[PDB]
Amino acid sequence: ESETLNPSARIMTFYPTMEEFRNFSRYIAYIESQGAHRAGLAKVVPPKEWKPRASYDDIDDLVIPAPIQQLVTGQSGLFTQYNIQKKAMTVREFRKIANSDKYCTPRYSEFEELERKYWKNLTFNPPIYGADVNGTLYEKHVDEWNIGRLRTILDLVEKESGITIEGVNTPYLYFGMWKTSFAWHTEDMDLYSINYLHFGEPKSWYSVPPEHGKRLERLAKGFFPGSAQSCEAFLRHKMTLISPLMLKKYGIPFDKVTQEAGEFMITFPYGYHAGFNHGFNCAESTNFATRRWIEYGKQAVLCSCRKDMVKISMDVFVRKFQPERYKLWKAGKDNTVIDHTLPTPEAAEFE
Ligand SMILES: COCC(=O)Nc1ccc(O)c(-c2cc(C(=O)O)ccn2)c1
Ligand SMILES: [Mn+2]
Ligand SMILES: [Zn+2]
Repeated sequence: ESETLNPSARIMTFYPTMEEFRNFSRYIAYIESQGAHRAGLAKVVPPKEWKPRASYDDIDDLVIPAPIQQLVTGQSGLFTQYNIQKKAMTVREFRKIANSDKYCTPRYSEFEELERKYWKNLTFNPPIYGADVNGTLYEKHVDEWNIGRLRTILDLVEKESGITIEGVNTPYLYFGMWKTSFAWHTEDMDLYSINYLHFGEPKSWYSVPPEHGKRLERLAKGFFPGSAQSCEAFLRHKMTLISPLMLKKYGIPFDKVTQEAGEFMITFPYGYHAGFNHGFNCAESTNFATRRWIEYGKQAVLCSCRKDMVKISMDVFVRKFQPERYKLWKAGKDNTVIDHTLPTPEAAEFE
């Protein structure tokens, strides 16, 4: 059944009606019944009727406490990105820098032109990414796809333990400018993520199907043996950029998609993604889960070289949703193998 859904594992795009759109978990379950998860990435375009905020003309005073200057080093489609923390600044200050002649978007015809220019000039004139800003731009009453309160089973973390993990069970805002990037990664604990582009120039994405994720890891370990020996999951450092031409060259399947203002991106468990911003923009994002994620969570290989890293206790999820397996899991004998093609069980509604 599942094997025959989206057998190309291409990035799918969905256009829900407002009735479909009102229930978040249900629609995620729906797109999985359509095999969307196999791509590792899906676009969801909300009804034109819908808006999370009436106006963004009131945010110029919003502070970006830790802007990041992105210094990229490398050649031949392989790069390492170093973060240089800069002093706090306001959205208006950032926009000014972003739109200045030094940092603004280059002129171009088709997207393929801008893409070529990104991968040619990535290491020159390091931009500033106003990333990881704690907050939401959703109005308090918006009940559909509210990144602040999505109500998935990831809520069980805070519920059981009181722990908040910034950007994971709370929202992050990202203010981008041209040539700012996010390196190849999956989410913390191999969770889902949701990304909403509030406004501005587009954000382009690359994705590797979860069922081919290990091949990407193998390639990465080969190009960075030093990093691979120092850490069991060095891609979680989110410093590694790899061009689509390199991926092609080594037979890693991947897809590309460009996200525009007003559009959602969903990433799926163990879906590697990377990309860049076209120009000044603003994205909001957080992580979430489904019953399917639990096994990914149990098997996630985490960064072994930093103490700062995100780790969620799987115990409560296994007790509540896999009680028959808890003793086996705790005794280290749970050898369940993940089928990346299966949809989450909540999808059984749509079969
Ligand atoms: C050192 O690098 C920090 C980083 O990339 N953090 C991070 C951690 C998890 C993520 O899901 C994203 C992220 C960022 C973007 C984006 O910048 O828009 C798109 C998709 N994912 C970014
Ligand atoms: Mn991500
Ligand atoms: Zn590490």
